[PDB]
Amino acid sequence: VYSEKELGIPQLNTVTPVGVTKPKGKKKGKVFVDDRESMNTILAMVEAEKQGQIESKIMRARQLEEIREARRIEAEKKEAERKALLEN
Amino acid sequence: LEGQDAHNARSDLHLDLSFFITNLYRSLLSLSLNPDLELGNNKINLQTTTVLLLRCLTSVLLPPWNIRSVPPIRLA
Amino acid sequence: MRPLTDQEMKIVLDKLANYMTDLKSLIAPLEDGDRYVFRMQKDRVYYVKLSIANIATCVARDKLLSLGTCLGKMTKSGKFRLHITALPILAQNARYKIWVKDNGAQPFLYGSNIVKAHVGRWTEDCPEHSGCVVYNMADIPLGFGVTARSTAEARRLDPTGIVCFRQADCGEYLRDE
RNA sequence: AAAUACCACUACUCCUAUUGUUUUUUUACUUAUUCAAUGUGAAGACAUUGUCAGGUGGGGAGUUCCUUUAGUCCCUCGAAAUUUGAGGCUAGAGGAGAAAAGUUACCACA
Repeated sequence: VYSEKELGIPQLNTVTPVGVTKPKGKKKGKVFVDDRESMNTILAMVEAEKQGQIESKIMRARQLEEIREARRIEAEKKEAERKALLEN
Repeated sequence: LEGQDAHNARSDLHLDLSFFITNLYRSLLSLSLNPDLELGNNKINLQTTTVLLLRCLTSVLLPPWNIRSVPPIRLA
Repeated sequence: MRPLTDQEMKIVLDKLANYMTDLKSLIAPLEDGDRYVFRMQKDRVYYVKLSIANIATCVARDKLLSLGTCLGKMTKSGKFRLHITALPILAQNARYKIWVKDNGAQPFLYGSNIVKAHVGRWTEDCPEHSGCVVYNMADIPLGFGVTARSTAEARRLDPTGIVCFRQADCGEYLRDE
């Protein structure tokens, strides 16, 4: 068993998009996660992946909804940052 | 959650009271400063907010089970 | 000194959630409108107030050595590790807890896995490979580690039998002396 | 260390008064300033904001300084007085680039 990171395996385009791939052996732009909203969404993902299977449908719905709300709040936070830096 | 069956269901069913505990802790002050406290075999349908808060605090501070497991920080 | 990236906090929070229950409180704002953040100097991770981090940014990179509480180190393979320095947060917000007698705490202080013969108190309903903080009967936090068996198997286990695998003990303070 | 009689000087510490200057703290008020509205009200001399000197900068854009050694007892700064320490000069030695790279008589597994 060997890692696909070790092997020079190209990325394949599936239902999950490849996106703008980054060149090998080059500077990939480090994106720093420092907004409390961004830690909110990451922590929500971690807690969901840890808790796992909840029997109650409404509980599943609520954990998924808090994930979506964290993503949303991050989205308006980034949009506000963009507007601030674009006009002011 | 103090029903025996739900008591045993607890962890397997992922039943947590933390939100209610925090709500009680954050609402004690309004319950202190509101006027209608004493304008009033049943376990829920009690007409007085004073006895309602008494049941709340008995449940939290002295739950009928695992009396020697209550978090000291919550206690204090 | 840099803030963590997305994958790095994914890994760090995975470890902290494997041994802890609440982390929104960890990242919760304080009364004075300040919050705890995560930073990486060299290869070690650190839990510290934002104000302290912003006041410590003047120190040259090569001239910084500590900041807040060291929660562990990222490894050359990109895998996080916890430390005896990261213990107190785990003590504050632990998921599972195991208490050992003096005659096992002294072994655990020398770096030995706990066994049924030395355990004296348990948390009911504990999975086999769970996250347990090791205390004594005087509730001083002594370490953290992974349980060897579940609770029932621990009960029916031979008393000369490992119940919790050591992963970090207080003796490292006698190493870095 | 310094020796007292004699008479000459300026050196600070602690108080007083008026024949005066500034700097800082607290309090009070609107004229500095901030917010709301259109075809005047409130806050308040604090914030906010601007200009230089700096510290850091693993983020963004562009291109391919200190330490040691030996010397003239040649210059500057700090200290102490009957000498030192830190720099300065001469020329040897150290420190494609945030992607990751190199290494170990060590550890675990295979």
